[PDB]
Amino acid sequence: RSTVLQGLPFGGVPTVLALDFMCFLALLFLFSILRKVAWAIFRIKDDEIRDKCGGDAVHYLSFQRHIIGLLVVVGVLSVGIVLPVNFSGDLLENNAYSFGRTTIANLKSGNNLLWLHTSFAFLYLLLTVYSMRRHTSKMRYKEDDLVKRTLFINGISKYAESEKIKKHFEEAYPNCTVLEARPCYNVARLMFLDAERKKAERGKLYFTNLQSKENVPTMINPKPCGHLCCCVVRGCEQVEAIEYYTKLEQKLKEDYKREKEKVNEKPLGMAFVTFHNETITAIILKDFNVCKCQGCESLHISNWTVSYAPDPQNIYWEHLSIRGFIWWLRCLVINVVLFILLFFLTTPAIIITTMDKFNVTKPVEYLNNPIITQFFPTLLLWCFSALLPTIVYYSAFFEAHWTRSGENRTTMHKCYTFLIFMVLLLPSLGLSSLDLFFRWLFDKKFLAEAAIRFECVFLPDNGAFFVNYVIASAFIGNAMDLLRIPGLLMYMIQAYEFQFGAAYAWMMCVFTVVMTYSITCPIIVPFGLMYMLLKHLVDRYNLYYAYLPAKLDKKIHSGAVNQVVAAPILCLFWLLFFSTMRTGFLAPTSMFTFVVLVITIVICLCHVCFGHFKYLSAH
Repeated sequence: RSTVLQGLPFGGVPTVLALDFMCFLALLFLFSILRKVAWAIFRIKDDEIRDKCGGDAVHYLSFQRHIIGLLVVVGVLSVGIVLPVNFSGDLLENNAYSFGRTTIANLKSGNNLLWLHTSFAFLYLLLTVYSMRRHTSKMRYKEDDLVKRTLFINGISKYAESEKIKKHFEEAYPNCTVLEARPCYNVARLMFLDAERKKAERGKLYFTNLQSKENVPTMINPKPCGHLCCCVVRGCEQVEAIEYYTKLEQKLKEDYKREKEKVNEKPLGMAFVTFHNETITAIILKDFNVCKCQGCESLHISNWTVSYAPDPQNIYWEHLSIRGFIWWLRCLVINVVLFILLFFLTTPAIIITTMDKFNVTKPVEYLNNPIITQFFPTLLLWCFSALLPTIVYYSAFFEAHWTRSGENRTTMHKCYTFLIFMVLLLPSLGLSSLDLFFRWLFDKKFLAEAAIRFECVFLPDNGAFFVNYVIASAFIGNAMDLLRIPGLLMYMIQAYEFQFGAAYAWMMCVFTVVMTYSITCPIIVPFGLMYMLLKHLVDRYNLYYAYLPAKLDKKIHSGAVNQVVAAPILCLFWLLFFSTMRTGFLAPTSMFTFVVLVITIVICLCHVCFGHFKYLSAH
């Protein structure tokens, strides 16, 4: 190629931007047609959404308003200082028809402006924390004080005789009189049978209606996944409805009866104990171990662990998935299967953004096409990144959590973390390694050049698979979000709540990409800010005019706060990584970035034990 390594002209941004703009307008046209069939911006309101849809929605929109303010400050600062700074360097022998001029790759190793880059990263962390401190600390509802009157204990499974438990608690202090000490059972099996039974009665009701309307016996398929199999199947004879449900309901009824009779057995020692005067209940909790052990009735004392469970309530008939005690294996197997699917979903993105760049036996620069290697790969990646939340929620449901608040929180975090691995982590790591082995092959194929020119090593196109990604996200994702597709295309087979966890995770994946690649690719911040403004408008409209108000758990917004604090940490980590991969580990800039990261991680993990009054209020 006779000069430093080249790629697309301009990074292939204008073509994908124009085509996404055209497709975004097309999707707006289609949505307008469908809306006119049913019944700039059509309207915007403030106090109506303030009052109608509830404090939860107001809180969420306040979150995204604060993050748009954060990205405006970010964008001005970056595109004002860093972009001229990065463009001032002259490592890339200037062509000016290339993306790499704006990036961090256009900066010679040993230059002191890397200090400016890392200083900006640190200030970015500080300013994000400050902005969302101003958010969460000005409109924050307090903690609950209602149900703190009972304990959830992994107690004795021998027989869990309740009055002996009350006698023990009398020994401790008799003030907290125990109205009942109810141990749970294999309600899993019992109301699995009972839920199949209830399905049977609803089915019998609809069958009563069906053969009261038609008044004719029906030739119906009971075989699952036999919705429209009118052909003869081996051993799949279709029985008349009446004889079907009558025998099924009778069998399930007697099975449920005997099942409950043996549910009298099956201790599963997890008994609840109702208390009084929550303060003394707090004393009782303080009485128990917080793992404050060093080592070296008058019976077992170490096995009880205290907690406050009640999802509906702390009474009998508690819950269903309270089965697995040591079956983490379910959780890890589900995570591993999803992770393998995740690799197989990320791989096409890379091996479609880099087919032409594989150094062919005659590597001339006229083997490219910006459209095919930019717009299609990021469109594929965005399609997968809009399909992931559904899969993650499905898998989380099949993990069998046993606290619905816990399930929602952990599902939100899993959705965000898997989006991070599939959008930011794996593509960036893969592209960095891929370009390392590109430079190796190039500098080896050139005759006997032993020294590997680490100065000009970075992502192929110096990082433009993400500007295209964020642009495609913004346009062809807000168009779809306004179209209600992210749930309709999957559960089309009547109005619904919209899950907060999914929106938080998706908005956080995009914001994490944008804030991770501010310093090392300044041109990206305006595109992310445009994305987030359009997301704000579309969320406001969709939330107000087409969805249902409800009452979500408080701890979710704490999760959003934690995630926002997390993203600039990733920014620091990848600035460290690229400094290491460019200019060696021992270099002073890499040292100072590394020590900043270590200070940040130690102070972040210092909050769980000590209260340092500086971290942003969250989990």
